[PDB]
Amino acid sequence: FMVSLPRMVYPQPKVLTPCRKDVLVVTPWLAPIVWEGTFNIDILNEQFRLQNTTIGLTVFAIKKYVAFLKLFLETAEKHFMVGHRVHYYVFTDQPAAVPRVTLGTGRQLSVLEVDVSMRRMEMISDFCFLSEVDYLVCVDVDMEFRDHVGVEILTPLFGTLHPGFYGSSREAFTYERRPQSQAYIPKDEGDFYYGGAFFGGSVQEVQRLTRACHQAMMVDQANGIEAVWHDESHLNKYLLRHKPTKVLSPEYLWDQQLLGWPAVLRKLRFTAVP
Amino acid sequence: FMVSLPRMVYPQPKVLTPCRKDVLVVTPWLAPIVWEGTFNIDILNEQFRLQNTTIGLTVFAIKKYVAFLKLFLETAEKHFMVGHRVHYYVFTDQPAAVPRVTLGTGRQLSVLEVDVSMRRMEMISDFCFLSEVDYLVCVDVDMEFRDHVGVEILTPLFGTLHPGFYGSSREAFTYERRPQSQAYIPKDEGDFYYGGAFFGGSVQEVQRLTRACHQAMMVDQANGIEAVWHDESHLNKYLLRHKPTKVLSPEYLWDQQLLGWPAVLRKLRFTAVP
Ligand SMILES: O=c1ccn([C@@H]2O[C@H](COP(=O)(O)OP(=O)(O)O[C@H]3O[C@H](COCc4ccccc4[N+](=O)O)[C@H](O)[C@H](O)[C@H]3O)[C@@H](O)[C@H]2O)c(=O)[nH]1
Ligand SMILES: O=c1ccn([C@@H]2O[C@H](COP(=O)(O)OP(=O)(O)O[C@H]3O[C@H](COCc4ccccc4[N+](=O)O)[C@H](O)[C@H](O)[C@H]3O)[C@@H](O)[C@H]2O)c(=O)[nH]1
Ligand SMILES: [Mn+2]
Ligand SMILES: [Mn+2]
Repeated sequence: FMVSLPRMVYPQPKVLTPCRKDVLVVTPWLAPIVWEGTFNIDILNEQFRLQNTTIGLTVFAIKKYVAFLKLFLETAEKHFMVGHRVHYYVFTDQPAAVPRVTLGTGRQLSVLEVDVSMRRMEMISDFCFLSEVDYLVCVDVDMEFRDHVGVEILTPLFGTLHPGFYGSSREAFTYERRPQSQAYIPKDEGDFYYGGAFFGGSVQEVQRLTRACHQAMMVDQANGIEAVWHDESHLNKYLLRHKPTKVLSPEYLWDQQLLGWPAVLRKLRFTAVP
Repeated sequence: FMVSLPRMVYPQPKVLTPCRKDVLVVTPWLAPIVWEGTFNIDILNEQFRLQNTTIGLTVFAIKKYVAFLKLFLETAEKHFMVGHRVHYYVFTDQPAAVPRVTLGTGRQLSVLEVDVSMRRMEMISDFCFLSEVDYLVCVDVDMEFRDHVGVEILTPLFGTLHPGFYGSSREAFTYERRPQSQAYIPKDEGDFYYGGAFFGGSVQEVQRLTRACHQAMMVDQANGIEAVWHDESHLNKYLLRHKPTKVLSPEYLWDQQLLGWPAVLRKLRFTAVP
């Protein structure tokens, strides 16, 4: 049950002015595509705060990738869900290498001691979080937050547009193209190319996704085949067949070194590390 | 639990081409605004059929308004949720005046025997439908369907843009403006002016809405005040404080006699009767 929003003063939406004229802001299945200029964060923050929302964020730092944690967490503190409850889950083989990072109020971190990229689906599935968070966000650790990433992303199931393919034809998408693999997508199918480095949703939907992809990967293994982009290939197959309820623009998954800063991106929020 | 969609071939969404350049297609709280060109109905039909969705439609035909039923139902048969399960609920004081209209398969009608406009909230609330339908759609009877109205509208809570105000400033919206009324909205607040003639959602959310508006109306009555546009005024207050998850364009609530057929409307779906 959701109580009423309080009185707020903000600009009137303009029905006869599109919010963006340069990009698609809704999918053909009526899921919002989240770009700067599509949302009023004061309204969303109200809505999610009134539900006392807690966001879990999963990150794997195995072997040498522990060196990415300090910047990742420090920048998360600055830009990820600020003002809401957050629970970081750091999956690692070196609990002692986890850096000591100061957290804001309402924010906590748990260290969970544990090919590597692929096995994430399995591990996320097993830890499905049900009692502790409302949403789960699953990301790569070799990244930093450079701008706002907040409750605008939250929804039962979301994927993110891979920054190498948001302008590409589906023929050019690097989907798994061998029929022998459970991740197989034909050249005449596909909505988008979603990035393996940033997906999420409610705990229930994320558990479902990660279970499905793990099961698919096991079948492929039993069949002596490995998907061309591993977890990302299976993620893409899952999201083709189970459409996400929100799609994040490449603002939320970017590499400025390789791609610069095009006019279509008003903000670069979550980026590869230089 | 939602099973996988089957393989389908349809045009690729174009991330760098907006679907509409003349209208706002998403609210600032990231609810889709449903216009022609925003949705692929084959994808939505798949999604809703896989859930065996049943849609209830409520309509009140009290006193002389029984004469509107024949056209209303005949045109609903042609254009409303065709291919899905539908349950019409006709609220009337003259069960014998309900015309005999031939229904397609999967479609049924119930006659429920019962100021008039206002009391709808109360009656809808009491009949909340929970065992028989997944969604409820609540409309005026003095209307006809002239084009597709389908599962693209379905969501936990929706309102429809009143056709007299979709281009107007919020100052010009005919909200209740007296602080004494529970429907009061100040001149600096308001997103949209929603029509009383077409709203809906899941049963739970509709029961909540109709209960809230009924309660508000009773308080106003006890206080010796009646909202300027009655149920519609209270609907608008409720939807200001509880944002809808989808907003229907005026394609879904139109009067061609009074407003013609502007270029911004590609389809006129649900219209006033000439
Ligand atoms: O020793 C590890 C390893 C991973 N992780 C964890 O796994 C995440 C993903 O790994 P990456 O970030 O490395 O992957 P991305 O390329 O960003 O990611 C891409 O390429 C991958 C294959 O490797 C392809 C690949 C491997 C090495 C070098 C270049 C590569 N390449 O691209 O051609 C997969 O196909 C991914 O799905 C895809 O998105 C890290 O952020 C850590 O959290 C650890 O903790 N510890
Ligand atoms: O004897 C009835 C009555 C209603 N209903 C049922 O109630 C519905 C709404 O009534 P209407 O469709 O009449 O209302 P709308 O104007 O479309 O509707 C507007 O004006 C209304 C006030 O009346 C204002 C009003 C009343 C009379 C004439 C002109 C009016 N006017 O606009 O200035 C309310 O303010 C509405 O919320 C508003 O949308 C009908 O479709 C029937 O289902 C019956 O079954 N049997
Ligand atoms: Mn990476
Ligand atoms: Mn009417």
